[PDB]
Amino acid sequence: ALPWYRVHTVVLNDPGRLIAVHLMHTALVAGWAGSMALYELAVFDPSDPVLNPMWRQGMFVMPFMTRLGITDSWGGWSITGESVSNPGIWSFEGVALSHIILSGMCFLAAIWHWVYWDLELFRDPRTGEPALDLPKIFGIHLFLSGLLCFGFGAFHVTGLFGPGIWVSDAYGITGKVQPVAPAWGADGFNPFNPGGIAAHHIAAGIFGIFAGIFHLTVRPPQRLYRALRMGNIETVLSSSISAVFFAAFVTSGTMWYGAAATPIELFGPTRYQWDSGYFQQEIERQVETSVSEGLSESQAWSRIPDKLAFYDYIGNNPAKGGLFRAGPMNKGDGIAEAWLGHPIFRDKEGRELTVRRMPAFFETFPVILVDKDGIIRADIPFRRAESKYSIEQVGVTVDFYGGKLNGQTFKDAPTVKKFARKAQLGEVFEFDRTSLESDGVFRSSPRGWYTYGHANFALLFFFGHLWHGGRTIFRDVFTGIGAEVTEQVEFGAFQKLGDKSTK
Amino acid sequence: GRVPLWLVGLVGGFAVITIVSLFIYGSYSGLGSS
Amino acid sequence: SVSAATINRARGLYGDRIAALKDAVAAGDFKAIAEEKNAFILFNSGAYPTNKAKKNAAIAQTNEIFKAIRSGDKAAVKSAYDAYMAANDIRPLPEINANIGQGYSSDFDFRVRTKAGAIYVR
Amino acid sequence: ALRTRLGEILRPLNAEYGKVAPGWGTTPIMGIVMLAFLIFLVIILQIYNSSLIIENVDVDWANGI
Amino acid sequence: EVQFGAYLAVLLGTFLPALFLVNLFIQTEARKAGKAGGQDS
Amino acid sequence: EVQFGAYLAVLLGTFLPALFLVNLFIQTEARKAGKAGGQDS
Amino acid sequence: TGPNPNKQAVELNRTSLYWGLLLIFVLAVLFSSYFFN
Amino acid sequence: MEALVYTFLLIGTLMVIFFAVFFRETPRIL
Amino acid sequence: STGERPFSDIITSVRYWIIHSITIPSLFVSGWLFISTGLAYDVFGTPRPNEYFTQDRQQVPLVNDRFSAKQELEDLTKG
Amino acid sequence: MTASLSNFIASLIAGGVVVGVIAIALIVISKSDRI
Amino acid sequence: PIFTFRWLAVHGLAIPTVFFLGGITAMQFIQR
Amino acid sequence: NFNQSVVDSQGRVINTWADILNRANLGIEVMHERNAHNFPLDLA
Amino acid sequence: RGLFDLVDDWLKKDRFVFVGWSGLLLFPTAYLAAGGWMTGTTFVTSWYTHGLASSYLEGCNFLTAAVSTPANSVGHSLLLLWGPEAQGDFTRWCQIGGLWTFVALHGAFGLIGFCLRQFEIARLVGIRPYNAIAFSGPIAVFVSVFLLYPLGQASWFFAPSFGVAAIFRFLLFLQGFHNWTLNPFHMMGVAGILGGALLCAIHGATVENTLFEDGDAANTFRAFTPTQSEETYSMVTANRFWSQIFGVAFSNKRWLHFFMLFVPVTGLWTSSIGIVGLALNLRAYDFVSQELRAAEDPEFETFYTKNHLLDEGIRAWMAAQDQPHENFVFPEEVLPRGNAL
Ligand code: CLA
Ligand code: CLA
Ligand code: CLA
Ligand code: CLA
Ligand SMILES: CCCCCCCCCCCCCCCC(=O)OC[C@H](COP(=O)(O)OC[C@@H](O)CO)OC(=O)CCCCCCCCCCCCCCC
Ligand SMILES: CC1=C(/C=C/C(C)=C/C=C/C(C)=C/C=C/C=C(C)/C=C/C=C(C)/C=C/C2=C(C)CCCC2(C)C)C(C)(C)CCC1
Ligand SMILES: CC1=C(/C=C/C(C)=C/C=C/C(C)=C/C=C/C=C(C)/C=C/C=C(C)/C=C/C2=C(C)CCCC2(C)C)C(C)(C)CCC1
Ligand code: OEX
Repeated sequence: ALPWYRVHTVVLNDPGRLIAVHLMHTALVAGWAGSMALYELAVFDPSDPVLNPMWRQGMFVMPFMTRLGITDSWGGWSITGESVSNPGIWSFEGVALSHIILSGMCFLAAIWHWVYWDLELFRDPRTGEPALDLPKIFGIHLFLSGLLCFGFGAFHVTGLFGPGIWVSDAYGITGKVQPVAPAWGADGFNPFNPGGIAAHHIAAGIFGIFAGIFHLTVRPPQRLYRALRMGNIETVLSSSISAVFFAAFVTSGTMWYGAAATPIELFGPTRYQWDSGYFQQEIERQVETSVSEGLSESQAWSRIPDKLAFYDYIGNNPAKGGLFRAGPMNKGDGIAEAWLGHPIFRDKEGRELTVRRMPAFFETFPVILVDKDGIIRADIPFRRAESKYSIEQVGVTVDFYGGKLNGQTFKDAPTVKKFARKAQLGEVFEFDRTSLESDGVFRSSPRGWYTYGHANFALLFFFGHLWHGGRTIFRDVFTGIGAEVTEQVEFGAFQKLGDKSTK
Repeated sequence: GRVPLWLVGLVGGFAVITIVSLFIYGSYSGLGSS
Repeated sequence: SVSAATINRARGLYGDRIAALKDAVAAGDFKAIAEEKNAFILFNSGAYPTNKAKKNAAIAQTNEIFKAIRSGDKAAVKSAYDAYMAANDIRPLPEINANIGQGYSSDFDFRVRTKAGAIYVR
Repeated sequence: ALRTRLGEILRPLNAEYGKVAPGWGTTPIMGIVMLAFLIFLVIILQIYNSSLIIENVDVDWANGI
Repeated sequence: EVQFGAYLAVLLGTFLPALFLVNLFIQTEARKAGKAGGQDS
Repeated sequence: EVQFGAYLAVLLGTFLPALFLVNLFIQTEARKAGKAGGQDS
Repeated sequence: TGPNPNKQAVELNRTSLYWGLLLIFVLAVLFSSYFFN
Repeated sequence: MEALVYTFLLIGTLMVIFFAVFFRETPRIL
Repeated sequence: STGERPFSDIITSVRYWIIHSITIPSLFVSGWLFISTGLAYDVFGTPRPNEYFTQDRQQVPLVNDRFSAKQELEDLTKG
Repeated sequence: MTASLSNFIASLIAGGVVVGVIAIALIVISKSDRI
Repeated sequence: PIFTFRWLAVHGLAIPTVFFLGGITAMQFIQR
Repeated sequence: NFNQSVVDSQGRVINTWADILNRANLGIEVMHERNAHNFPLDLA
Repeated sequence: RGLFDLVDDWLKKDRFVFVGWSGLLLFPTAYLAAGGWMTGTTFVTSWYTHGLASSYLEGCNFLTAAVSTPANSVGHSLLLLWGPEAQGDFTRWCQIGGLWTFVALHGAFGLIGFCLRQFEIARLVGIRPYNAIAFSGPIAVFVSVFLLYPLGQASWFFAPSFGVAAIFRFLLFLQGFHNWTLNPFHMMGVAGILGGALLCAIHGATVENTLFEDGDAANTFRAFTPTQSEETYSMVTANRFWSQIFGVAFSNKRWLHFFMLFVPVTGLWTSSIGIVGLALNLRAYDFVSQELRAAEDPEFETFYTKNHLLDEGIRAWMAAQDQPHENFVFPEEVLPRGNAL
C-alpha cells in the first residue's frame, strides 16, 4: 500500500509512536556523537599542540567539545598544553562515554514507547481521538528551552557555576577556557566578542522564559488556528524546518567567516585571514617592535612564535583542499616538524624581493619576485629562451632568519629557485610525509567541512520546508482534486477568486 | 473597429523593423564598431 | 576584500600623489595642498586598511599638515611633511628599465602609462 | 486506555485541544513583536557586514582574555 | 596510490542500498502471493 | 601491514549473508500478513 | 499495548525495483572514481 | 584492482537494463 | 472574460490613436534628448568617449577601498 | 550615534513610509471598491 | 473602466520602453 | 568576434566582457595540443 | 466584515492580472530587478569596478552589455544607497556597482514573491502545489550561484554579472579555476537538463503522433475542445510503440507527468549543491593517483591531463585581466604556452 517514500507517515496519527521514534533518532544521534568521539580519541596525537593542533588532524567532534570546556583527557594530556593528574568524570573519554550511555538509555526508552502506544495521555478529553495540543506543547518546550538557554548563559558561559568557554586571543597564540563577563552594549553584537555569547543566552533566554509563560496561558485566535492549521502536526514540522535551516545559514556563515564562537586555534584559521595577510601584518609588526628595541635581524625573527608562523600558510586554509580529498590535513602534506626560516631575497643592488604569494583560487601560480613597490625584478621562466628576469640572470641571493635554518646564505642558483618555489606558498616548514604516506597535495579544515555540509543541508532543508509548507496548506487536495473545483476555475462569474458565496 | 487590426500591427511592425535594422546599422557605425 | 595588492596599489597610486608635492612645499603653494587633501585621505585609507593603529597614527600626521598650513608657518609645514614621508615611507615610482622593470603586463594595472610603466616586449 | 501515574500528572497539559480564542486574538501584538524582531535582524546583519558602523565597535578578531 | 576505503565505500554503498530495495520488492511479491491463496501460502 | 581485501571479505561476508536471511524473514511476515486480511493487503 | 489502527503495507513495484537498482548502480558509476582518486 | 570495481559496475548496469527490458512487469488492459 | 475592455478593441480604436499620436512621440523624443544632451552622463556617472582617461591619469581607474569609495570616485573623475 | 547610523534610521523610516504609503492606499480604495 | 490595473501594468512597462528605446536610438549615432 | 570594438576618442581599446571571454580562448588556444603546432597560426 | 477582510477581497479580486498577497512582495521587487537590469545595461559602467565597458551607451551589443558586480575593494557589503560606501549620491552608487546588488537583492525577493504567488493561486483555485515545488529549482540555482557562491569567495566580485557575455566567462571562470565540468554534482545537473529537454521532446512527439481522428480536417489542432471526457491520444498505442522500439515504455499518465516534473527539477538541485562546493572551494579538481602516475611516468597521458594543461591556460592567461584589482603582472616568459602558439 504505502510506497517507500510515504513509509513514515504511519506515525503521524499516533503521537505515542512519534515519541518512540524521536527517541530512536536521538539514540542514533548521540550514539554517533559518542562513537565518533571515541574514534577521534584513537586517532588523536597529543604530542604537539603547537604544530599539530586538533584541526590539523581532521578532528570534527573534538573542537566542539573543547570550546565549552572539555580540555583534559584520561590519558593525562591536556589540550591547553598542561599536565593534569585527575580530569574527573568530564574528559574527552567521559563525554564520549556519556553519549553512549544516553544512546543505550534512549534506545530502551524508544522501545518502551513503541510497545506502549496506548498511553491515555495522548487522548483528547472531548473526543476520543489521539491528539496533541500543539500550542500548549510549544509553550512548555519554549519555557524549558528558554530556561535552559538562560541557565547556559548565566551559569556556564559566565562561569558562576560552569567552567566557562574557550576564549582565545586575536591571533590564536594563547587561549584557555575561562568565564566571560557578558557584554551588554553594542559590543555584544560584535560577533568576535565572546561577551556577546554570554549576554545573548541570558537576554535571549529571558525572552524564552517569558514567551514560554505567554504561550502556557494564551490560546491562539481562530484566525491563526485556521490559517496556520495548528491542529495539524505537519505545520509544526514545516515551520520547524524553517527555523532549522535558518539556523544553519547562520552557523555555516559564522563558521566560514569566523566569530568568537569559532576561534582560530580550534577550528583552523579562516579563508579571509590568508586574503588580507592577517598574520603577515602580525609577523611584521612583532619584528618591527623587536628591531625598534635594538635587536639585529636574525634574532628579531627568532622571537616570532612558531604557532603564529603556522597560521600564515596555505595548507592551513579551509579553501585550499577539495571534495574528494578525504581525511586529515596531515594526509595532505605531512606532520609539521619545525619552522625553517624566513627567506629574504636580495638582488645585486642589495634590495629586498618578496615572492608574490598565491591567492586561494589558483592551484598553481608562477614564481614572481617583486620588490617593495611591486615591480618584478625576478621570476622563474616557463619559456627559458629569451627570459630577461630569470634568477640566474638577476642573481637573486637567499638569506634566512630564524628557525632551524637561521643565518644561512644561499647564492647557489638552483637552491635559490627551490626556496623561491617554497616561499611562494606559506611560511616554509619541514614536514614528515613518511608517517602516514602523505601525498604532496593539500586538504581542508574542520572550518571547511562544517560549513560545507551545513550550507548544503540548509539547501535541502529549504526544499523540505516548501514540501511540508505545501502539504499542510493543501492537506485536503493531497489525494486528488474533486469535481467541485471545475466551477471555481473560470475567468469571471466569481468576482473574487475561489469562493462560492460570490455571484 | 474603423481601422483594421492588420494595419495596426504592421505600422507597429514596420516600426519594429525600422528600429531593429537601425540597431544593426549603428552596430557598424559609431562606437562599438572599431 | 582588503588584500596585499590593494595595499600596494593605493600606495603605488597615491605615493606618487604625496611625494610629488615636494615641488609645492618649496614655494609654499597653499592651494596645491588644499587641492590634494583627498590624496592624504585616501592613501590613509588604502595603505593601512586593516592596521587601524598605524592608520590613526597617519590621521594625526595628516592633521598636523593641515593645522600647520592654516597658521602658515612654512618652517613647521616642512617640519611636519618630512615626518609624514619618513614614518609611512612615501615613495614615488622611479624609472624602470629592461632589467629592472616590467611595471605592467595587463593594461588594467595602475602603472601602465607611468614612468615605472615598461614591458619587455620580446 | 492504560492510565499511568505520569499519565495522570501530565494529563492536564493535554486537556485543552482546539480550545481557541474567538477571532483576531493578540495578532496585532504578535505583528508588532515580529516587526521588531525583523528590525533586530537587519541591525545584526549590517553590523556584521560592516554596512553599519558603531562607535568603539570593530568587526575584527579581538583578544578576549 | 589509489585511496583506501573507497573499495569499501563503493561496494557497501552499492550492495547495502541495492539489497535493501530488492526486499521491498520481495516483500510485495510475497504479500501479493499471500493475498491470493494459491499453492504458496 | 594488515592484509588488504579482508576489509572487503569480512564486510561483504557479513552483510550479504546477513541481509539475505533478513529477507526470508521479511518475506514470511508479508506472506502471513497477506494471508490474514487486515489493514495491510 | 494493543494492535494499532495505524500499521499498513509497504509496497514497491517491479519497475520501482529497476529504477531503484539503476539509481544505485549508476550513482556508483559516477561517485566511484571520485572516491578512488 | 579498481578496474575490477569499474567493470563490475558497468556490467552491473548492463545486467540491470537486461532484466528491465525482458523481465518487465507487463501492463495489462483489463 | 474578466470584465475588461479587450486588447483587440483598444488597439483598433480611433480615440486610442488620438492620445497616442501625442504621447508616443513625446516619450520618444524625451528619450532622444535625454542623451542627445547627454544628461545620463551626469546622472549615471558614465564616462564620455573623452572621459575614460584624463591628462593626468592614463590608467584604469579601479576603486581600492571599501568605506572611502565616496572619496575615491570623486578623485578619479576630478581630472 | 554615527553618520552611518543616521542614514540607517532614515531608511527604517523611509522603508516604513513606502510600506505606509502603499498600505493606506490599499485600504482607501478597498473601502471605496467595497465589493 | 480605464484604470483597472491593466492600464498600469502595461504603462508600468510601456512608458519606460518608449523612453529607453528613444535613448537607445541615440546611442546608435553617438561617436567617439 | 567583438574584440577591441569599443574604442574611445583617443583610440585606445576600452575592454568589454567579450575581451575577457576571448582571453579565455587565448588560454585554451596556446595550450591545446601544444607540441603538434610548429607554426604560428592554427589553420589545421 | 472587518478591514483586513475587505483588503483580502480586493487584491484577490479576479481580473486580468491577479495581484494577491504575494503580489505585494512580487510586483515592487520584480519590477525593480527587471528595471534595474535594463537601466544598468543601458547606462551604468563597469569602468570603475572591473575597468570594462558594459552598457549600450558605451559600445556594447545585446551580447556584451551587463549589470556588473562591484569591486573587490568593497567586500560583501550590501551597497545600500544610504550605506557607508555610497552615502546617498546615486551617481556614486552606480559607479561603485550598487545596481548589481540592487538587482540581485530584488531578484531574490522577486523569486520568493513568485513562488509564494504559486502557493496563493493554487489554494484559491483549489489545486495541488506542484508548480511551487517545481519552481523551487530555479530558486535554488539563483540563490546558490548569485548569492551563496560569492558569499564564500572573496567578495561580491566573483558572482557573475547580469549580462550575456558576462555569464559566458563565468562558465570559463569556473572551468579554469575550479574544474567545474568534472564535479559529479554538475554531471547530475547536465543529465537533468538534457534529460529534461529529452522528455519535453518525447512526450511532445508521442502525443502528437498517437492522436485520434476527431475530424476530417488534415489540420488536427482544430479537432480538440478542452471540455472533452475522452483522451485525444491513444496511450495503449503509445505504450505499444516504445515498448516495441526502445524496449521500455511508460504505462501511467500520472507517473509520466511526475517524471517530467522530476527530471529537470532534480537536475537543478544536485547541480546547485555542487556550486555550494566551490563557494567554499571544496571541489573535485584532481584525481590523486591519476595525477600521481603522470608525475612518475612522462609517457602517461590521458584526456584528463590534457584538460589540466588547458586549465592552466585559463588560470594564467585570464587572471591578469580577470582580477584587475589584484594587479597581476605576468612576464611573458612566465606565461605557460605551447609551441608556436
Ligand atoms: C543583550 C542582548 C543581546 C546581545 C548582546 C546579543 C548578541 C548576539 N545576537 Mg542576539 N538576541 C537577543 C539578545 C542579544 N543578542 C535577544 C533578546 C533575542 C531574541 C530571542 C536575540 C535573537 C537573536 C537571533 C535570532 C540571532 C542573534 C544573534 C546574535 C549574535 C550576533 C552574531 C553576529 O554578529 O551576526 C551573526 C548573525 C546574523 C548576521 C543574523 C542575520 C540573520 C540571517 C542570517 C539573515 C539571512 C536570512 C536567511 C538565513 C537567508 C538564507 C539565504 C541566504 C544565505 C542566501 C550576537 C552574539 C545571531 C547568532 O546567533 O549569530 C551567531 C542570530 O541568529 N540574536
Ligand atoms: C526534520 C526533517 C524531516 C522530517 C521529519 C520529515 C518527515 C517526513 N517526510 Mg520529509 N523531507 C525533508 C525533511 C523531513 N521530512 C526534507 C528536507 C526534504 C527535502 C529533501 C523532504 C522531502 C520529502 C518528500 C519529497 C516527501 C517527504 C515525506 C515525509 C514523510 C515520510 C518520510 C518517509 O517515509 O521517508 C522515507 C525515506 C526512506 C525510506 C529512505 C530514504 C533514503 C534517503 C534518501 C537516504 C537515507 C538518509 C540517511 C540514512 C541519513 C540521513 C542523514 C540526515 C542528516 C539527513 C514524513 C512526514 C513524504 C511524505 O510527506 O509523504 C507523502 C514525501 O513524499 N519528505
Ligand atoms: C515590499 C517590497 C520591497 C522589498 C522587500 C524591498 C527590499 C529591499 N530593498 Mg527596496 N524598494 C522598494 C520595495 C521593496 N524593497 C520600492 C518600491 C522601491 C522604490 C522606491 C525600493 C527602492 C530601494 C532602493 C533604492 C534600495 C532598496 C534596497 C532594498 C534592500 C535593503 C533593505 C534595507 O536594508 O532596508 C531595511 C528596511 C526595512 C526593514 C523596512 C521595513 C519597514 C520597517 C520595519 C517599518 C519601520 C517604520 C518605523 C516608523 C521606523 C521607526 C524609526 C523611529 C524610531 C525613528 C532590500 C532587499 C537597497 C538595496 O537593494 O541595496 C542594494 C537600496 O539601495 N530599495
Ligand atoms: C522562496 C522562498 C519561500 C517560499 C515560497 C516560502 C513559502 C512558504 N512559507 Mg516560508 N520561509 C522562507 C522562504 C520561503 N517560504 C524563509 C527563507 C524562511 C526563514 C526566514 C521562512 C520561514 C517560514 C515560516 C516560519 C513559516 C513559513 C511558511 C510558509 C508557507 C505559507 C506562506 C507564507 O506565509 O510564507 C512565509 C512568508 C514569506 C516567505 C514572505 C517573505 C517576505 C519578507 C517579509 C520580506 C522582508 C524583506 C527583508 C526583511 C528586507 C531586508 C533584508 C535586506 C537587508 C537583505 C509557504 C509554503 C509557514 C508555513 O509553513 O505554514 C504552514 C510558516 O510557519 N515560512
Ligand atoms: C534495440 C533497443 C535498444 C535499447 C534497448 C535497451 C535500452 C532500454 C533501457 C531500459 C533501462 C531502464 C529501465 C529502468 C526503469 C524501468 O524499468 O522503467 C519502466 C517504466 C515503466 O513504468 P510504468 O509506466 O510501468 O510505471 C509504473 C509506475 O506506476 C510505477 O509506480 O518505464 C518508464 O517509466 C520509462 C523508462 C524510461 C527509460 C529509462 C532509461 C534510463 C536510461 C538508462 C541509463 C543507462 C545506464 C547505462 C550505464 C552503462
Ligand atoms: C544498548 C545498550 C547499550 C549500548 C549502546 C551502544 C553500544 C550504542 C552504540 C551506538 C552507536 C555506535 C551508534 C552510532 C551510529 C552511527 C550512525 C548513526 C551513523 C550515521 C550515518 C549517517 C547518518 C550517514 C552519514 C553520511 C555518510 C556515510 C556519507 C556522507 C553523508 C553522511 C554524512 C550523511 C548500553 C550498554 C549503553 C546500555 C544498555 C543498552
Ligand atoms: C534602478 C532604479 C530604478 C528603476 C528603474 C526602472 C524601474 C527602470 C525600468 C525599466 C524598464 C522596464 C525598461 C524597459 C526597457 C525596454 C527596452 C529598452 C526594450 C527593448 C526592445 C527591444 C529591442 C525588443 C526586442 C525584440 C523582441 C523582444 C522580440 C522580437 C525582436 C526584437 C528585437 C524586436 C528607480 C528609478 C526606480 C530608482 C532606483 C534605481
Ligand atoms: O587536432 Mn584537435 O585542435 Ca582543431 O585546430 Mn588544428 O586540429 Mn588540432 O589543432 Mn588546433
